[PDB]
Amino acid sequence: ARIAGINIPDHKHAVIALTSIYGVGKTRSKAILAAAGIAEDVKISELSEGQIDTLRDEVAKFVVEGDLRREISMSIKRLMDLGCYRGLRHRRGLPVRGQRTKTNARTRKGPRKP
Amino acid sequence: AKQSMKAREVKRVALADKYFAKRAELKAIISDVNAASDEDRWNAVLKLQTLPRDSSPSRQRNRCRQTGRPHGFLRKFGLSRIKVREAAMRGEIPGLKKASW
Amino acid sequence: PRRRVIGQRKILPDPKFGSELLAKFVNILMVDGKKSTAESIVYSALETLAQRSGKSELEAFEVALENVRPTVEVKSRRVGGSTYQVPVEVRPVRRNALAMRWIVEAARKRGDKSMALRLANELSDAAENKGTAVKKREDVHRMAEANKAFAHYRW
Amino acid sequence: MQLNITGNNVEITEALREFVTAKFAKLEQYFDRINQVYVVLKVEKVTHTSDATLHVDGGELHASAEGQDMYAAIDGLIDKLARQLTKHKDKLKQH
Amino acid sequence: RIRIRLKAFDHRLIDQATAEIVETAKRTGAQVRGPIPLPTRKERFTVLISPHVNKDARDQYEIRTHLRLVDIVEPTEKTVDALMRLDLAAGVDVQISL
Amino acid sequence: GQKVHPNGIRLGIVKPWNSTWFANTKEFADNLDSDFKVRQYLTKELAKASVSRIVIERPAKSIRVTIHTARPGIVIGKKGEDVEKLRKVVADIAGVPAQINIAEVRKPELDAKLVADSITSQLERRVMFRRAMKRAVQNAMRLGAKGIKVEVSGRLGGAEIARTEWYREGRVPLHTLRADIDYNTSEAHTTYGVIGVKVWIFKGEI
Amino acid sequence: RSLKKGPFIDLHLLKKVEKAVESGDKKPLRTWSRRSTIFPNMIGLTIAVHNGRQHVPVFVTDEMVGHKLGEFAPTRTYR
Amino acid sequence: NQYYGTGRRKSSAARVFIKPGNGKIVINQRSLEQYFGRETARMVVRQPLELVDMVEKLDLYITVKGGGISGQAGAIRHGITRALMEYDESLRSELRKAGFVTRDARQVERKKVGLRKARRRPQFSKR
RNA sequence: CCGGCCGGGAACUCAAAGGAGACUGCCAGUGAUAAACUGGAGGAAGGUGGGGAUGACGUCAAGUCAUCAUGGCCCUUACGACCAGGGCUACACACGUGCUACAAUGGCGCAUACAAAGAGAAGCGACCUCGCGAGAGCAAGCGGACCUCAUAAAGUGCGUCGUAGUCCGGAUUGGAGUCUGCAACUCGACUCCAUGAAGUCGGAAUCGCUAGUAAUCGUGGAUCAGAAUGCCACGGUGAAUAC
RNA sequence: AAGAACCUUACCUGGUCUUGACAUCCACGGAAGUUUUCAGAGAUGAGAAUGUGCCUUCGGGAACCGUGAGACAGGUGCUGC
Repeated sequence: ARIAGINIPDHKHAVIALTSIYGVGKTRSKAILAAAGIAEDVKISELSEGQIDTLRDEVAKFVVEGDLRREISMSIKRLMDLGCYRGLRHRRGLPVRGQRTKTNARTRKGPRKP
Repeated sequence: AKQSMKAREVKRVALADKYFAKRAELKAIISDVNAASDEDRWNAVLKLQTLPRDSSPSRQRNRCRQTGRPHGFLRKFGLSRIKVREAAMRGEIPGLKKASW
Repeated sequence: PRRRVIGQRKILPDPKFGSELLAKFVNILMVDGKKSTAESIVYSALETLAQRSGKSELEAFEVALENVRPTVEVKSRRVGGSTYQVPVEVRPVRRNALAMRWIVEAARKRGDKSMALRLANELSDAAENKGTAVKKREDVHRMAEANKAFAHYRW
Repeated sequence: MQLNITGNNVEITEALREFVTAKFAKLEQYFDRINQVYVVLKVEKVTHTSDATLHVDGGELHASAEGQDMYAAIDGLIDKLARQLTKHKDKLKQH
Repeated sequence: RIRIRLKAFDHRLIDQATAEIVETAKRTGAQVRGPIPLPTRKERFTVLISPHVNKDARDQYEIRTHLRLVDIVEPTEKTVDALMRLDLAAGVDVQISL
Repeated sequence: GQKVHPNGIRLGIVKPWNSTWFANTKEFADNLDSDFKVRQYLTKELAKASVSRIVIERPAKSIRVTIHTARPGIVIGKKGEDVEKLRKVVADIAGVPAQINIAEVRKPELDAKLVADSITSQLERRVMFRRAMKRAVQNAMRLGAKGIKVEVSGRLGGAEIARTEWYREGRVPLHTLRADIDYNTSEAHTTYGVIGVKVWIFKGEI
Repeated sequence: RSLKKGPFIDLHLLKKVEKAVESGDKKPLRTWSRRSTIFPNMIGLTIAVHNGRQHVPVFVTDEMVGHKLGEFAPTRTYR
Repeated sequence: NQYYGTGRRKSSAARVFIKPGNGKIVINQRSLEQYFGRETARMVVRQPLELVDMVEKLDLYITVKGGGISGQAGAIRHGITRALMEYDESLRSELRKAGFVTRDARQVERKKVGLRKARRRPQFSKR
C-alpha cells in the first residue's frame, strides 16, 4: 500500500484509491489497472505485495507526483519569463482563458479585499 | 440606417458571389484529407489572402431589406422585427395573423 | 381568500393499503414531484416499524400519530397596536396534516444514513414518546397552555 | 446603508459624491435604519433633478426633487425623504 | 397514380380548390381517393413589439399552411390535360408527382 | 399607444388580406419586397388618383395588381394608355406578366384611407383642423356609416406643444371582432412637423 | 489550440521575411498581422507588431515559435 | 363479442378492447407486470374494476401510445370505463359516484411570454 | 424472415374540414311574487368550463431623433467616405437576473420503459468505416404524417460507494485535440488526459406560486459560418395549502 | 442586441479620399465584363491581356465603366422638453 511516494488509502476500492496520486484520475486508473490485470472493485487491503509490485512499474510511465508537479511549473515559468499574454495573467493572478473579470474573477483572486 | 453601410454590404454580396461559390474549391477540394498533402495544399491556405477579404459569405450581416437594420432580423420575411409587424397588421404579408393557443 | 370557499378535490388512495391518510403522508415527503422515489422510502420505513415494535404495520402508524397530533394551535392575532399569541382549537382535518408534517421535518434532520431508516427510527420513538417529533407537540402545547389568558371561548 | 450614485447627463465629481453621502448621513440615524439606496441625478435643460429610492425593513420609498443648481435639489430631496421616514416610523411603532 | 399534393394559406380557399379538382376527376375518368387532409405546418414567429426596451412586451404571429392530397388511382388521358389549364383561385400551389 | 391594430386583429374573421399568393420559405422573401417595391411605386404617382388599397395576387409566374381607387377615370386617363404605362414598369420591378385592373369604390367618404388622405391634404394647405375633422365625420354619417372616429395628433396649428383631438360619432366598437371596421392612417408633412391622422369607420357587424 | 492543418502566416509578412533574412538583419518590421504564427524562419529578428495605437518591438527568440505575433503585444493598458 | 371504448387523458390515447374470458390483461403485447406492474400508481388500472367484480371474468387487449407512465395509465382507467358499454347504467350509475368517467381534461398550460413556466414570474426583488 | 413486414381492412387511434354541445337550460329551497343565490339531477365538461388574444377616457411634458419618418439647428476637402489593427470581452469594487451546487429522496456502472412540439436545399445529413472522444471519410434519403436532426431524460432493475469536503462538487490551470471561418493571440464552441477551488443549506432582508400550478426532468425553435446557463415554445413526473 | 473573433461597429490609433460609398441631371470617352503582375497593413496606385451586341436616327437609343463643373449627396451629429 505504497505507490509513487505516499499512497496510503486503506479499504478504498481499487480504481478509487489510486487517484490519491497527484497525476491520475479515474480514467487513467482504470487504464493503469487494466494493463496489470486486477479487478477494479477490490479493496487494496486484499492486495498482496506480489500484486502491488505490478502497480509500481505500471504507474512509472505516466508521470506522477515527483515530476508532474514541476512539468506544469516548467510551462508557467516559461510563459512568465517570455512575457506573453498568458504569462502576464499568470504574473498578476488573473484568469487566463479569457473569462469574465468585471464581476466574478474570484476563484483566481481568492478572497475579496474591502 | 447609415446609407453608406446599406451600400457597403450590397458591395459584399456581389463580391462574395463572384469569387466564392466559383473558387470554393480552394477550401473544400484541395484543403482537406487527400493524396495531395504536399505544397499544393500549402498554397491553398496562402492564396486566399491575396483574394479580397470582403468575399467570404460570413461577412454578411443580413440586414433588413427596407430600413437596413442589422439587429432583429427574420430570415422568413427578409425584414427587420419592426417592418414585419407594421406590414402584418396592414395585411401585406399573406397568411400572417395573430396566434393563440 | 376574500371570496371563494374553495371546491375541494379528492386524493387517490395508497395501492398497498386501503388508505388515503398514508397517501396524504407520501405526498408530503414527495420532494420535487417524485412519487415512486417517495413511495419506496415509506414502504421500507413501515416494514421496519413492524419488527421494531411487534405490531402490525398500518395501525402502528397512527399510534405514532396520536402521540404527535396536537389539540390546540397558537396564532398571532393583531389587536390594538401589538400582536399576541392567542390559542385556537384545531380542526381535525388539519390536526393529522399538521402532525405528519412535523414527522417529515424531524426526519430530514436527525441525520442518520438512509432516509428509510431515518423515518423508521422516530416513528418508533413517536410511540415511546421520547423522539423530537413529540417534543414539537409538547412545546406547542407548552406555549398554548401558557397563553390560556387569551380567549373568548372556554373549550 | 449602501449608496449607489448615478448621473444621467451629470457626470458626478468627487466633491458632489461626498456632498451626497454627508447629506445622506443625516437622514440616516436621525430617522430610520435603512438597507440600500439608489440615487439618480438628472439635468433636463433647466431642471437639476435628483431622485432617490430607499429600501427599508417594511418596503420601499421614493422621492424626487427638481431644484436650482443640483445642490438645492438634493437639499430638497432629503426633506422630502425625511418626512416620509417619520411617517413610516410611527406607522411601525403604534404604542 | 398522380400524387397531386397542394398547399395554401387559407383553409376556406384550399377546400374550394380541391373540390374543383375531385369533381372534374369524376366527371371524366374515375377512381378518386378523396381529398385526404394532411397535417398543417404552424410556423410561429415571436416578435418584439417596441422599437426599444420592454422585452416582455411581445407579439406572437403564425402562418397556418394547410395541405391537401387527392391521389388518383389510375390515370386517364382526358384528365391529365384537364388538370393543367385549371389553376384558378390564386393562393394555392400544386405540385404533381407520378 | 396601447391598442391593437383594428385591421390586423380581425384578419380571418371579416377583413381579407391585401396579398393572396402562396410561397414556401425559399421564395417567400424576394416575393415580399418586390410586392413592397410595387406598393411604394404605385403610391408615388397615383396619389392624385385617390387610391384606397392595392390587392396583389401572383398566380403561376404572374402578378395581378387590382387598384382600388375613387376616381377611375384619371388613373387610366384618356384611352387607358396609362394603365399599360404602369404595366410596363410593374413588369420592370417584379417578374414579367402583370394584369393591372381597377375596381373603383362608389363612396369615397366611407373608406378609411380616402377619408384620411382628404384631411391630410387639407392640413398641409393650411386649413383649420377643427374644420377638417368635423367636415369629415358629417359627410360619412349622412351617407350610411353607422359610426366613425377621426383622431388627429401633432402640433395642430403651430403650437409648440402637441395635443390630440378626436370627434367620434355613432358606434365605433373596437373590442368586438365580428364588426367590420375599416381603419387606416396617413401623415401630414406640414411646416411645423408631422401631423398624424387615423380614421376608424364602422359599417356592420357581420 | 486550433487550425489542425498548417500554421497560418500572411503573405505580406512571409515574403517580407525572405526579403529580410538573406539580405542581413534589417529594420523593425512594421506589421499589423497579429493573426500570424511565429515560424522558425524569423528567429533573431526585430518585429514591430501593432498593439492598437503603436508598434511594440519584439525580438523573436528561439522559443516563441509555438505562439503568435499578437500574444507578445499587449493591447489594453491597466494601471 | 368484442366491445370498445376509446379513453384518453393528458396527451395519451388508449384503445381498449374487452370480451369475456379469464383474468389476463395485455398492454401492447406485454402484461401489466412487465409494463408498470408495481411502478407509479400501480392499481389505477384495476381500481375501476374493484368497484365491480373482475376476478377471472373479463380479459382485455389494449394498445396505448403517447404520454408518459402515469398519463397512459390514466387513459386506460378512462378507457375500460368507456369499454363497459354493453353493461349499461345498472353498472354505470354507481360508477359516477367514485369518478372514473370524467375526462380529467387538465392539460399542460402553454408557457406565456414574460413568465418562465406559465405562472413563474422572474423574481423582481428588493434585496 | 412475427418487422403493420406483406395482402387486406375504413372499424379504431390520428390527420383537418364540417356540425352537435353548456344555456342557470331542468329540479328543490331562500329572496321584494324581481335580479339573483345555495344545492341536486343529467352530463365529457356547470355557473364568464381551462388558457390565450383583446388594453376604456386618460396618467407619467414615461421610452425611442440609434428601426423609420420628421420640424429646427449644426457639419459638409469633414461631425461625410474607405481600409488595416485594436476596443465594445478592460477590473481594488457595488448591484440586478440566472445556472451549477453543497449530496445517500444521492453519486457512479450496467440493463432498460413511456413523450409532445418543431426545423431542414450554399440545408438536414442515415447506414457503413476510422478515432478513447469531439468528429473524419464514403454517402443514401428528404422541399418533407415518408427521410434526417433523434438515444427523450428523470423513472425502473441490479451492483457499489458508508457520511467523508467524501466515488459530493466541475471552478481554476496545464498538456493534447476537433469543427467553423481568410483568421479563434487579444476574444469562440466542443472533446480528451491531468489538476479537484470555494461550497457542509446560507445574516438582516426578500421573491414566485391556488392545480396539471409550484417544484424538478429532458426536448425543440428563432438569431446564426461558428458561438446560450438567455429568450420563445414543447411534453414527462407531480405536490402541499387557503381558518 | 432573435446571438461584438474580422464583418456587425456607430468608438480608438494610423493609412487615405473628395461632387464623393449611395441618387438624379450636364458634358466628354469607353461595350460591360473576363484573366493576370508589382508595390502596399489594406484601401488604393502602376500595369499586362481579353472583350464588343441589341436600333440606325447612326458624335448613337439603352445597359454598365472612367473625367470635369455645380445643383447637392451624406451625418448611428444635437434636441423625444
